[PDB]
Amino acid sequence: DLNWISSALIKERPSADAVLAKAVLAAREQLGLTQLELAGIVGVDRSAISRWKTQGLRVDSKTGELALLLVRVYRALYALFGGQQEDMRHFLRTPNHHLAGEPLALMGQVQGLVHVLEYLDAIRGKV
Amino acid sequence: ERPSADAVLAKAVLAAREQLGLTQLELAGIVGVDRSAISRWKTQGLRVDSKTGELALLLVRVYRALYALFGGQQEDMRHFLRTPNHHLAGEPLALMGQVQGLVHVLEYLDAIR
Amino acid sequence: DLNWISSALIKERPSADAVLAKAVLAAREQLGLTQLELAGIVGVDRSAISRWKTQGLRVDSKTGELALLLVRVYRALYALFGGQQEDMRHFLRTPNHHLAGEPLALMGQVQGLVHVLEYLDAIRGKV
Amino acid sequence: ERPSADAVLAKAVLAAREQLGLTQLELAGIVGVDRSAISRWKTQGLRVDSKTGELALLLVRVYRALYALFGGQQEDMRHFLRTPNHHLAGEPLALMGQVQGLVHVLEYLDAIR
Amino acid sequence: PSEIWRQCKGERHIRPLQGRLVRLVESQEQVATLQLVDTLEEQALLEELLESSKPPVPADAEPLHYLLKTPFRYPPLRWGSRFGRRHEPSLFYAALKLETAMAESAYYRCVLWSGMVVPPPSGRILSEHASFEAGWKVERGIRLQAPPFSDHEAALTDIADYRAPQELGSAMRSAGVQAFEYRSARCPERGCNVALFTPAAFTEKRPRNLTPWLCETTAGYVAFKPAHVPGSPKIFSWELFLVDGKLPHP
Amino acid sequence: PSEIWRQCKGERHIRPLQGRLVRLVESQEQVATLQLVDTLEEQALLEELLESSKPPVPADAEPLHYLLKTPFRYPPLRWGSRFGRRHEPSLFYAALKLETAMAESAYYRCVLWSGMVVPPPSGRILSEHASFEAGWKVERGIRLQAPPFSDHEAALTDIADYRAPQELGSAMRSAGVQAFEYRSARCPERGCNVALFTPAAFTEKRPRNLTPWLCETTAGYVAFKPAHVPGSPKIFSWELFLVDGKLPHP
Repeated sequence: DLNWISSALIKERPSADAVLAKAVLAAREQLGLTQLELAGIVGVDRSAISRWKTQGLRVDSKTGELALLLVRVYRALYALFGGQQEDMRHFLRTPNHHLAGEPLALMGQVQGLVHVLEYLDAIRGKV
Repeated sequence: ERPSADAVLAKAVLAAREQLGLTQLELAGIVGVDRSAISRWKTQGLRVDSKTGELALLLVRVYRALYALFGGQQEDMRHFLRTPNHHLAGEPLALMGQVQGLVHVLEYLDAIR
Repeated sequence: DLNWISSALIKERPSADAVLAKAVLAAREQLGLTQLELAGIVGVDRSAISRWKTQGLRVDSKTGELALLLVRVYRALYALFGGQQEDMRHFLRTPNHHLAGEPLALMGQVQGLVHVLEYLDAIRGKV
Repeated sequence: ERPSADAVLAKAVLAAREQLGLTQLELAGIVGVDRSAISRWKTQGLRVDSKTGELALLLVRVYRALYALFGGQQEDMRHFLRTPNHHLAGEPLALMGQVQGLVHVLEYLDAIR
Repeated sequence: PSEIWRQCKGERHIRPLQGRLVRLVESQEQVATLQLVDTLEEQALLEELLESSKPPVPADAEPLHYLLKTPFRYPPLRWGSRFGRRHEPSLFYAALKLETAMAESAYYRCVLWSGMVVPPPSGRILSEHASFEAGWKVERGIRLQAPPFSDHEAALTDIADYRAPQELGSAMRSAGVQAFEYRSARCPERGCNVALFTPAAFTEKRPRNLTPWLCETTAGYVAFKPAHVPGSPKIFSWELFLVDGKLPHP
Repeated sequence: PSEIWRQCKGERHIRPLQGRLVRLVESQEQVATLQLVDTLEEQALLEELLESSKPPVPADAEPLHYLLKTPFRYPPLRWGSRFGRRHEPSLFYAALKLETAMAESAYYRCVLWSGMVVPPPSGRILSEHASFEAGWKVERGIRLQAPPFSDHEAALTDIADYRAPQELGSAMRSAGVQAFEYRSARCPERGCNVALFTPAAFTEKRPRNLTPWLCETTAGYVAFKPAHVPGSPKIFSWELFLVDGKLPHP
C-alpha cells in the first residue's frame, strides 16, 4: 500500500515522440554535429529540427528511423570508445580504411548510414 | 515532356511496384512517404536528392537483383518477397519496410546473384 | 609459441612513489583543491609538492599515508556520486549534518580526515 | 624560559611513551618521524601544528583512555596494547602503526569507557 | 544487557539457520582510480598502495572473495549500524530478496543526499551499482521476525532509534549467535534482512549472479535499472522513508 | 563449394559434443542512452524505440537471454566472419578459455583502432567490458582442430583471408552442423574457439559468471583488468597479431 501510492504520486509516463526528439538533439550535441549535418542525416530541414521541441519527432515516421539509427550510432560509439567524447567525434570525422570514407560523410546518405551502423554493431564483442 | 532526373526515377519506382505486386501502402512504408505522394510522382517526379529518392533507388535496385536472380520470372520474384526466408531474419517484403532491412535484403540478393 | 611477445616488452614496472605522486596530484585537480588546501591535508609545504613530480611521494612516510587516505576519499566520492565532478566538489565544500562540519575543512586535520573517509566508506554498499 | 605549546606537547607524548613501554622505533612508526628526531623533542619541542603533532596528540589521548579504563595499572595498559584483541582486528599497538588504526584504537577505548 | 534478549529467553531459540542473501553494492571504485593514472598497470599498483592503508581484514575473512570479505573490515557509521556499534566488529548486512536490498540501498542514497546542508547540484546523480547473491548457513541462528522476538518488532524496526537493536546485537554476539534474520525497517513490502556476525557463515566460495545496475538519485526518488539487459526502472520514492518531511537517522 | 569439407568427408565426422564457452562483450550501451535523456523511465522508453529499428531476432533465439540472443541478430563485418559471410545468418562466436576470449577481443580492439587512418587523439581508450560463461551441447558437432580437419589448419587459421574457412562454414551449415570448434588464429596459447549456428546449442537460457572488465586500448597494446576485484592487468601487445609491420585484415 505504501509502495503503491508512493509510486503513483511520482510515476512518469513520457511521450515517445518527445523522448526521441530530446535524444537525437542530445546525440547531435555530444557528437558535435551542426544543425545542417543532422538535417542531412535524417532528411529534414532546419525549420523542422527546431520544430521538434514543440511537437517531438514522430517515431513511426521514416525520419524517426533515421534518427533511431543515428542514436544507435552514438550508442555503439559510446560503448566502443568508453564514452570518450572527442574519440567518438574523431571516428566520425576521420577517413576510415574499413568504411568507404569519412563516416559522417557516409551517414549523410541512407546506404552509408546503415554501413556505418552495421560496422559499429559488428565490431562490438556483443555482436 | 523531355527527360529529367526526377521523372525517370519515378517510373522506375512505379514500374517496380507493378512488377513486384506491391500495394500502395507497402510501397509507402518502404520509401517513407504518404500514399498521396505516390500519385504525384507520375504528374511530376521523385526528387533524387532526397531520403525518399535514396530509399526508392535502393528498392529499385532490389527489383533489379530480383530480376537478375529470377531471370525476369515475375511470379518467383513476388513469391520470394512474401515467403518467410531461412537466411533472412524474416519475410523479405516485411524486412524492406524498415531501413536496415531494405539494405539487408539488397545485400543478400547481390551476394547470391 | 609467441606468448613471449606480450609476456615481455609491453609490461612496465612503475615506481610506487611516482604513481602515488601522480595520483594525488590528479585527485587534487579533479576535486578542485588548491595547492595550499592539498598542503594542509597531507601536511607538507607547497615547495615539497613541487618535488613530487621529479622525486615522487615516498609511500613509507606518514605524508604518503595521508595522501593514500585522501585518494581513498576521492575514490569513495567518485563511486558514490557516479564520477559527477560538480557533485563530488560540492560534497567537500558544503556543510554536512552527519559530519562535524564541511568535509574539506575537517580533512585539514588528521582525525577529521579519518572521520570523512570512514563516513564515505561506511555509506557505500560494500561498507 | 616561557612555556610553549611545542614543549607542552613534547612533554606529554614523552610521558605517554614512558608509561606505555614504547620504544623509539615503535613511537617513530606511530607519529611518522625518525628515531633521531624523537630525541630532539626534549630540547626543542614537537610542533603542534604538524601532522606529527596531531598524531602525537592522538597517541596521548590513547594513553589517557588506557589510564582511565585500567585505573592506572601500568602493567595492564601494556598488556592491552601487545595482546591480540578479541573485538579488534589485531594487536592494538600494531593497529596504531597506521593512521586509521590509531584513530580506531582511540574510538574503541572511548566507547568501552 | 539487552532487555529483549533477557525477555524472549533468547538462548532457548538459537537454532541452525540457512538461506540465500542479496546485496547491492557500488562499482566504479576501480574506474575512479583509473582516472588518476595513465595505464592499467599504474592503476593496479595504486590499488595495492591504497589497500595497505585500509583497516585490516579479520583473519577469518581473509580467504573469502573480495565482495564477501570487505564488509567485515570497515567500521560502520559513527552512530553505529542497527545491530552493531562503532566499537564492535562490523556485521555483513544483506537482504533475503532483491526488492528489499534495493529499498535498503535507496534509503542510504537518501542518507548521503540529506547529509549535505545544500542538496547536490543539478538535482540528479547517475551512479552504477552491482548486486550479487550468496548462500549462508550457520549452526547457531536467530529469527528476529519469529513469534518470540516479533513481540519487540516495533523497537527492532524503529526508523531513527538504534539503542534497543544495538544492545540486542551485543547480547546475541556474546551468546554465540553466528547469524540472524530480522524485519527490514525500510522495505515497504516488509521484506526480511539477514546479518552475519562471522565470515564462516558463507557456504560458497564466490558470489553468484553478479548483476550491474544503473542508479538515478534525485531529491524525490531513487531508481534502479539493469545496466546490461533491457528492463524497466524500479522506483523508490523518498516518501517511503520520510517521517515529517525529514529523513530519519539515529 | 568447400572441397576441404570434401577431402575430409566431414559428414561422417558429425558427432555429438558438449562443452563450455566464455565470451567478452561490451557494456556501457545503456549508460550511453542515459546521457541522452533525463530519467531512467525515459531511457527505458528510448531503448524500446531503438529496439524497433534493430534487425529482428531469429524466432528460435527469442526465448534466450539478451546476451545469448543478440549475436544471432546482427550481420557480421562486411568482409564476413571467419566461417560466415555477410549474406548468411550470423554465428555465435566464443572461446573455450578466458585467455583466448581476451586475445580475440584484443585483436578486434586493434581492428577498430586500425580502421581510422589517423589514431584517436587521446592515444588511449578506456572502455568497460563484461565476460560471461555458458554451457553448450549439440547433437551435430565438428572439431576443425581434429587430425582429419587439422591437416588444413594453415588455411583455416590464416591471419588475413577468410575464403577457405567461409566456404567450409557454408558447407557445414548446409550439412546440418549445429556447432563446431576450431583453432583460434589470434590466441598466443593456441587456444580453441567454438561457433554456434543455432541458438538451440545452448544448454541453459541464462549466462553464467558475469564479470566486469576494464579495458585499455593504445596504439601499442590492449590490456584487460577485472573492474570489481583487485587484480593485475592481462596485457596483449599488438605484435601478437601484426604481420610484417601492420595488422592484417581480409
